[PDB]
Amino acid sequence: TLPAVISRWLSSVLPGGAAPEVTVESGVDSTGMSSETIILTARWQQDGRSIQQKLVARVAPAAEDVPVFPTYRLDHQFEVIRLVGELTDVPVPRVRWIETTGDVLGTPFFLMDYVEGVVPPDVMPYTFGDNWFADAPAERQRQLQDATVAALATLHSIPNAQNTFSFLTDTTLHRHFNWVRSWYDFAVEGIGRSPLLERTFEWLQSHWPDDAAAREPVLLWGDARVGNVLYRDFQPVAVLDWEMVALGPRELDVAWMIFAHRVFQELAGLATLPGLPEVMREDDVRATYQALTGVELGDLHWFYVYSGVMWACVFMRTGARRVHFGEIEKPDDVESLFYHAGLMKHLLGEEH
Ligand SMILES: Nc1ncnc2c1ncn2[C@@H]1O[C@H](COP(=O)(O)OP(=O)(O)OP(=O)(O)O)[C@@H](O)[C@H]1O
Ligand SMILES: [Ca+2]
Ligand SMILES: [Ca+2]
Ligand SMILES: [Mg+2]
Ligand SMILES: [Mg+2]
Repeated sequence: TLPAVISRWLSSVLPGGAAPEVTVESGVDSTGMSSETIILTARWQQDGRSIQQKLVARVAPAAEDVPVFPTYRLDHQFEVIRLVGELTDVPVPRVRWIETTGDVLGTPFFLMDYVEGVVPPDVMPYTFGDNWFADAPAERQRQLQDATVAALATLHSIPNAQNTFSFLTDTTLHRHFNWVRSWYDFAVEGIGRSPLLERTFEWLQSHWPDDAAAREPVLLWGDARVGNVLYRDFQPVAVLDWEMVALGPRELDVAWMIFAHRVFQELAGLATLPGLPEVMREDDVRATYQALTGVELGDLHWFYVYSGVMWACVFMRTGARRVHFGEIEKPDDVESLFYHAGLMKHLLGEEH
């Protein structure tokens, strides 16, 4: 049915007699969980020869699926990826079709071209070693890191960001912050409350980063991390996963990228592995970013704490879905799911 639909759209844009056939390459992750990103193969005839194209569909989840997010705007993700392609040389996939109604499949989706390359893995976290990124030479890992920071810098350098990306919206942080509170509330409905998150929201309110929030907002990638970039030869070839795209202070993206790797360092520590301590260090990342944009970054501390709430929110949703599908037993304290609770307790104990 996803394939039938793409086959149909294919029939409308290719020569008559193309007779396209679409099948699914990959509709689940490596743990057999159904995926929002679906890799498709399209085969057709042209001038008596076979053409074969891979296509990637991003589909909006149904309620029955236990969605991470309270709402979905794939149309926004579509337009941002398209605009990023038009206005920068940040590598992104070419977008092909958006169906915004949900009348065709049941739910909205968009279609992208396939980009070949490798991604530093989430399963197992790349900090666990035994993958192409963890096993590369220091120098090559650092070359990847700096290219990824450079892609970020380039996205943050797009002029008149709030004009160009206005469909995305006090300030942009205030608004982003109320969205995060909505997401938490959404997650509560599925797993129960976290006294830690609640105290953290009070903390974030009462220690607002005024200067950062009063500067000019930039386009924020969102889930800005190496696991959302396809790479060929340690250089980015597609920036993926724009579902948390927003307008906001540039610190959010930079903090997220650093913190993300911290979460995986922590996971590696708990599997008693050494991980990758020289990758994505705050000092290295700040220096590169600052060298490239000539822009001084605010203290990231508040934005680490904030990324920690957002990560906790993902874990609460991961948790709801795992218990819904019987795959794990409800933990009795939801905070047991937060690998990084320790990290956050220590950040909250700091004074900046
Ligand atoms: N345009 C594309 N071309 C080739 N492969 C892609 C493309 N988009 C996604 N993929 C494959 O699917 C994986 C998932 O992509 P993405 O991270 O955008 O999906 P997801 O559903 O949001 O996120 P997660 O991996 O966080 O669940 C990517 O690592 C990549 O292997
Ligand atoms: Ca371009
Ligand atoms: Ca203290
Ligand atoms: Mg992803
Ligand atoms: Mg995602």
